[PDB]
Amino acid sequence: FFHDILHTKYRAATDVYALMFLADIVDIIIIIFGFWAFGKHSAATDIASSLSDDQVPQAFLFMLLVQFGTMVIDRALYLRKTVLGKLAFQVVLVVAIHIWMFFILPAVTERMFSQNAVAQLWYFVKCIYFALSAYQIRCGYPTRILGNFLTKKYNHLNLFLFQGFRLVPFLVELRAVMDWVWTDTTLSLSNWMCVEDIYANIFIIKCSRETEKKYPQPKGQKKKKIVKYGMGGLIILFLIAIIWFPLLFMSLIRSVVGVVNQPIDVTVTLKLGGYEPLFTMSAQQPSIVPFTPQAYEELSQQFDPYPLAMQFISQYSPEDIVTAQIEGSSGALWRISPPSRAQMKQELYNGTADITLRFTWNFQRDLAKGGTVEYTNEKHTLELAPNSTARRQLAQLLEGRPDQSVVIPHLFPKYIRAPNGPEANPVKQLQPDEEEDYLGVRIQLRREQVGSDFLEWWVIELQDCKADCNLLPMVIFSDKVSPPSLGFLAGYGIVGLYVSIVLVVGKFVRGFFSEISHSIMFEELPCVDRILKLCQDIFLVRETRELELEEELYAKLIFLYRSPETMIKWTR
Amino acid sequence: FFHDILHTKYRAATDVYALMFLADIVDIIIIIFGFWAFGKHSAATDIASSLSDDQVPQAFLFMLLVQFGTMVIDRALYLRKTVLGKLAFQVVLVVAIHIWMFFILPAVTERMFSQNAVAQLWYFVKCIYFALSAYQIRCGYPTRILGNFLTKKYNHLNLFLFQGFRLVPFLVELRAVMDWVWTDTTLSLSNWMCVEDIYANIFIIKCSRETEKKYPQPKGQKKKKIVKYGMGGLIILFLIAIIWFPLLFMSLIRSVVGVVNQPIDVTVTLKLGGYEPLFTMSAQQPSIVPFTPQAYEELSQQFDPYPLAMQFISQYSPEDIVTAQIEGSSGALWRISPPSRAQMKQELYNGTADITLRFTWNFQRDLAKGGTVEYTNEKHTLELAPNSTARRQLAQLLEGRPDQSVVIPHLFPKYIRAPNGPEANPVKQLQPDEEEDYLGVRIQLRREQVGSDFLEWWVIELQDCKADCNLLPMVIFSDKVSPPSLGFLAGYGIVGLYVSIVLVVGKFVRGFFSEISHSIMFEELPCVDRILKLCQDIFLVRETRELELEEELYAKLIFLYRSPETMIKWTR
Amino acid sequence: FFHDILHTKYRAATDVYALMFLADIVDIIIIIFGFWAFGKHSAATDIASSLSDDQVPQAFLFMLLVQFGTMVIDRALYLRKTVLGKLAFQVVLVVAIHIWMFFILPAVTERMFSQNAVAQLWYFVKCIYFALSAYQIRCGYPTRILGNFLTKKYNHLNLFLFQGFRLVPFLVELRAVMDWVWTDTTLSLSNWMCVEDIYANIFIIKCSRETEKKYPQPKGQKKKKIVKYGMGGLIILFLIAIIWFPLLFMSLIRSVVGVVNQPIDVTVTLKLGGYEPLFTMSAQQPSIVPFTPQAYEELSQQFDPYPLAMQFISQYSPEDIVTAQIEGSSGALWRISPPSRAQMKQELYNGTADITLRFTWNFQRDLAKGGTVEYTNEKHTLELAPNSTARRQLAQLLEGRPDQSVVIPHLFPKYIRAPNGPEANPVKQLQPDEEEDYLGVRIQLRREQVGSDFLEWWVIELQDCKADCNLLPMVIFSDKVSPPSLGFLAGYGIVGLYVSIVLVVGKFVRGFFSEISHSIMFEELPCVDRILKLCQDIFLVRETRELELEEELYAKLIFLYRSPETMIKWTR
Repeated sequence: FFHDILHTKYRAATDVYALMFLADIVDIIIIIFGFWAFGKHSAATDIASSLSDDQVPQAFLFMLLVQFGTMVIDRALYLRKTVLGKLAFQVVLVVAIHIWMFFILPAVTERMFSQNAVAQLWYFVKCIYFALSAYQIRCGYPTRILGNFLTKKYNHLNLFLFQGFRLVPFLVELRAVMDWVWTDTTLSLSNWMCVEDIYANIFIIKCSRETEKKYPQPKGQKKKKIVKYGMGGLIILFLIAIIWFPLLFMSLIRSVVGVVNQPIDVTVTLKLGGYEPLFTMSAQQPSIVPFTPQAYEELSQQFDPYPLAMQFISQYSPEDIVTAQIEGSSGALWRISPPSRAQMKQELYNGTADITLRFTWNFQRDLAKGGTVEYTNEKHTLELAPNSTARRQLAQLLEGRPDQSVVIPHLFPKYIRAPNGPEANPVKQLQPDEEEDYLGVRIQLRREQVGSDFLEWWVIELQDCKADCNLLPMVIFSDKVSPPSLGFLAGYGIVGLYVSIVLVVGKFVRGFFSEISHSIMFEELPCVDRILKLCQDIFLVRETRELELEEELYAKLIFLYRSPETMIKWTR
Repeated sequence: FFHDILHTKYRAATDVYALMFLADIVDIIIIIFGFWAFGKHSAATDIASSLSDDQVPQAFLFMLLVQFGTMVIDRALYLRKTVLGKLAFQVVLVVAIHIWMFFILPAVTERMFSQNAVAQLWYFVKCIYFALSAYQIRCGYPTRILGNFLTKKYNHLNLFLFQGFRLVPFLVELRAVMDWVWTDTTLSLSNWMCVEDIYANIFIIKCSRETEKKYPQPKGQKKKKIVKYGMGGLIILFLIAIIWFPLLFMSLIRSVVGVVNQPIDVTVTLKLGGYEPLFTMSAQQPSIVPFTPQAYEELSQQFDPYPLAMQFISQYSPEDIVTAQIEGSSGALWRISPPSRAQMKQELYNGTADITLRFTWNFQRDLAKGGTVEYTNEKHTLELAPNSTARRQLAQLLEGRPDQSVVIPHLFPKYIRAPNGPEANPVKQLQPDEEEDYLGVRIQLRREQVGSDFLEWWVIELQDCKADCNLLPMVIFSDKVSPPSLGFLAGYGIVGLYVSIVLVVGKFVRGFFSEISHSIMFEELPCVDRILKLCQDIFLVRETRELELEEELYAKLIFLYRSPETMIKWTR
Repeated sequence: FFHDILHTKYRAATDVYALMFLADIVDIIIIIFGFWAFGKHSAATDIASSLSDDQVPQAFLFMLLVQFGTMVIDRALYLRKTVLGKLAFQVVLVVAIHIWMFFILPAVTERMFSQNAVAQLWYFVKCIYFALSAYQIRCGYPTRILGNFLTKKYNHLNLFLFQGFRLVPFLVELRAVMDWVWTDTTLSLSNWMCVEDIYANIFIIKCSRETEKKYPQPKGQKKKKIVKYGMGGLIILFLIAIIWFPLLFMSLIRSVVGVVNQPIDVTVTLKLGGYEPLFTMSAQQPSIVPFTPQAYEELSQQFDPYPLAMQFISQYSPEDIVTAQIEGSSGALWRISPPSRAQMKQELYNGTADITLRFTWNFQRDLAKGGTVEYTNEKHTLELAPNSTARRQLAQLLEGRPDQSVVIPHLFPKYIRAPNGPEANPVKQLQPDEEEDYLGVRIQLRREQVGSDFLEWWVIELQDCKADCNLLPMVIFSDKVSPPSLGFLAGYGIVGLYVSIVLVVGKFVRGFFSEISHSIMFEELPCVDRILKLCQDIFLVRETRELELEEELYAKLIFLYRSPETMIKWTR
């Protein structure tokens, strides 16, 4: 609607712009005592804008319409422009430093912010930091705008007035800000800069010396020591050492994990030779029963006389142990073909080789909770000798007399470990005689009608079952799992610590002591400038003073910044 | 054949060698307008060989017979023999350094090349770099060979003639080459070297100062500034800053790796209590039908009135969604035991406890395309109350009247998510009343003659099925997968950035400004040598000039290299 | 018992303590010499204690009772105390620094040791290092204890007596120990310290110069060079370069990890359309038969005329290849429903669309041995055209005439690869005409009463089977697996090498040459102190000598340490 209204009338769209332009030109020109105010206003506007975007970034939160993000970008276009105006207003010749350094300190930020959000989000918290850095420059900038009025030399002097409080601010910015900033000063006079860069460093230290002299003289006392002042520096140092030492301690365990694993599914089979399996069963909820403290106490009472068993058991909490209450009636009909059933009967009776009887278990775990290996499994096998009693009795079951059964000794390992890895062995500490400690199993063949041929399925039970012969309770001890191992290979972990200690050493080693630089610097502050000058001549700095002489060619305004040094030199 | 021919005649194999040796001995004794040429020729030969190997390495490509690699190694043996071989000319006394010179700059390379190829290959591209480094030394070396003729001091002087162009070459080699090279000079006089090493650094800077003086004087102008020269340095600096800033921005590139996941297999079951499952079905191609844009539009129309549903749906492209057209006739015969069948009928009719009816789903995905979790699954359960209508009606189905059925309300969750993890929940945004929004299922028993009992299987259908009652369409929304997460733990990612910013800071911090060193250096170049000498005496360098005095003991030829400094000193 | 005895009598517990205390106060002051001996004894005790803990840590080995670890900690409490009293009552009244630097050099260690053990163990080997560092300080400390007697200045002087042997010891400690130690000296006079720190560095070099002068004068010869001395430095340098080239090259050190993979389980199915599968079989041990060298030779003879086949085969050792001897009688009864059976017969005969016949294979591997992908699989499908001979013949089998069969050409791919990834394709190099090279399969339906309808199962055999028609031998070539890939993404691996070369470069670059510092330092050693003093005045060091003047205010004992410098200055 509003867009349409602008479209509807030609006059509103145009002429107006021209008028505005005229105002900007003439106004900026006619506005005798002002433009300076306008520059301040423009700086204020920028700060406000930044806040809005900075405020906007923090404020919206969460995730915002994809289109909305585009609109903000469109909005950013606006910010870039406007500035375009005053850009060459202050601006470049009068103080290009404006649109200049300031101009750079935004384009980089804009690219990062779009990049930072990605699809993941959380960019803004990283992003928000960026806005603040821009803002700090702007606050300096707003005064900055009347640069010819502002006088670059004057701003530094005021901090000198600030002294120790002023000195702290200079320290806070640090080298990195200075290096970026030094370059802009370098950019105006790059060739000197390389020469210039050394001077700026020198100046900084000289400024530091003056600050010490200032508040120091009032502060200074002769043959006077204060315990409290010493303690704060020393207590902090001890804390810093602790953090360096503590941090290594802090991370040494920064890694860790531990959550209970219970197989979701416990699948067991009984299979004779290569014949279709006799029995299959898969237990799931609620047939997989976690140990209560009562179950744990009963298990502990059972194994109390045996320290090795108790040492094993004590590694597990009740929650780490389940009883899989395995139903003994096969879950599926026996699917054997008639010729193979006949072959099996014949092999059992008449075979001259062993026949293998295999009991398998396979425990499934939920990887969503942790761990890396979904299934852990193993098997127990028995070789049934030719003509053996159990073998003939098993064969006899096929004749279909319902009251008959066979006992297979040492078939069922009751206690099994389900570790993090894929091999789940019966627990030797609880079954130290191995297979001799496995339980006997009574096997029967069930047959229903039918009609002669009938459905068939196999039923197993523990030989010594009492209260619940339909169940074969398998006790499973599951080691806990963790999402991340952390260190992984030992060598890599060791190297990182060495890098931490080595890298650390290198950084610690690097600062060193600048005895040569210090001696020249130290004398001058205590030293008189003339004495320093006599001192000064041997070092290059006296030569630099000579370069001061070149100053004479240099333009006076640029000379003045150089001149400030002479005042500094006079102060020296 | 050729090998046999050499074997066949004794004379060709021998005497010849002796003659060759004699010739070699004499060639040294020729001795003038020859041996020097021979040294140059030998250097040429070496360069040629390298290229051949360098040419050979790049040229062969791909993977080459294992035996062929061995032959090349055998060939390398030949090269080594020739080198050290002729090494008795330069050599061990005269062109000592030159002699072994490349001696070191080859053995290290040979070990790496064999190591680099491994079984993976691609070693040569890494490998090829190595040959070039050897070659560069050789080009210097070939002139090098007449070392007594060559005069080490003279070669440095010519670069001085080169000046600014010459200066660039010196800069290009860098510190690392110099440190390795400095040592060889150090090796001849190691004790001085430690003293010597400082001098070489000093010399370099002195050489740099001369170069600046040279082309600089013609170049130099008074009170003259060129915008173009400044711009190139500054534009590059901005680009460098951007790369530093851009590179951090660029890294985000990593974050990315999306591809569609559709379960290959959709397996569902319906199971009453612990009884053999009534119904099982596994849908695979082409029963798993990806959404077309038409299907997506129809789904969008269905859920249009509901913003939360539409917000869910909009997260998926048609390719991310499938309809599993589940066949409602069980894929397997019911395998129950008649006794268990009798128990089930009795429990349904007469049981005083609830009985659970469970509908399960399990979606299999192809890990070869991406992702980490192959199966994602869940279940819906209903507790059928004792004496409830549905329970009695289900029991009635066992009597085998083919026209009968039972409806179980709220059994089939039509809309399910198949996320990256192992838990696949029905979509609440599309089914906000949860189980009340699941679909009713009509169940029938298909018992068939036989002959008593009749082969049995269960058939399910959606209660409100219209056009395709044989199908139960389950709509599955699969989140995309990516091969690599990248950052993994948040702390590690943050640390790397800090290291990048911290490490970066450290490197940036390290260069610093050498004000003390610069001041001494700066004065001398502008400064006259005598004035510098007066300046010179206080620093150790004047003392070094005094060491020059030791030169007198030192051998004159070794003295001359020292002497060059005096000429340099005179130049100073 | 013993604890009870102390409890039983009041007198033993008390009065005694008081007496001891009295003695200690009495012990400290009384005999001319005795306390100094006591300080030495206390230092000895500490060393002994350290050894015991150090001895104890190494000695116990393995893992020790959790309670036992607690007891040791309780023991450590004891160690801390004893000094508790001596902490300031021993007492380092004068050399307070005693309970100082020494006190610090233990608390950090104690925290680390507890942290180091964790639950993993192996902490002690890392832990043991810590004890030794404490011990070294203690040995210095024991003499240290009579600090007023000891004279800090005197200890440094003795090393001067040691000279070159003495010098080596100073070098060994390195910067890191000094920086920590410098601070303690700094702590007494921190403000000077910053000034002081430069002096200590200066002193070190001055000490080094004296050592060179000492043994050097006897050692020194004029115009004399020894080959052997040069060789050791140079040979070591070459070795160091090799280590950097060979040591740094020690990167590939992590490039290998594999053995043999044979599928534990080979599962195959034959399925017509969506009907219940006709045939399923899972082969496991010992039906999965690894190739012998005889089998490998026979396979090589079979494929000898074909270079591409032989190139494929040569990539595998016999151990990498198995024959899965697949039983051709289905492992399960056919579970189809009559109509599912009637529908199938009708579709085979009367259908107007194609019907799909699918042969699948799925190979299971043991991840515990290595690898990442447990199952690898694929399938071969044939579209049986309407009214085709094979389709009608298959339908005919359902009528139950036992002598009948159908041949399906090109159904069984004999040679299949089981690679590291999830897709297991038939080997094209051994079957270049693809499906035309797959083997024909003869299918039969087995069915027996009962006694119309009697159990059914399907039997397949290779069309051209001769000796073992019950088996369908599938030859499977499995690529080896390794536990760790290592490099992973190419860019990351390249960056590390660059960091290794770049990082390395940076460290190599960093040392540089200190020409300015060296020149001042070099002149003084050769230079006379007076001449040096004339030399000395221009540098800050002469100013430092002036600070020496402040010494006058400073306390004489603290002055003496400063005074030692003057003696050093006199030596200069």
